[PDB]
Amino acid sequence: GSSGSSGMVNEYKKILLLKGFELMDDYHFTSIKSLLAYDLGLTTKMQEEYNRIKITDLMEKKFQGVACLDKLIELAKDMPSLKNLVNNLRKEKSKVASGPSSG
Repeated sequence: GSSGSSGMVNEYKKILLLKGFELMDDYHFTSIKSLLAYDLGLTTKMQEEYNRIKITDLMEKKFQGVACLDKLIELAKDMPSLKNLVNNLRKEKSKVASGPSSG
């Protein structure tokens, strides 16, 4: 064999989908998709054609590193409805950093 176990597939991307678009309502799904359309180059047609996972893959490809998370939070900052996405995303980024909590 070559390896016993591996799971290095951009952990930041996982949180971006699981805790980013998966918990996004239409109220923001249309806003984030519109604002991001200017960057990724999406449109009114692609916005409906593309899927949640599709936009996520584009966010990571266009923004590598923690930037993919900050970008999503920066756009969903002033959103009382997206209090969990911002808290989870921000908290998730901190967990990755060196700092064993609970003790």
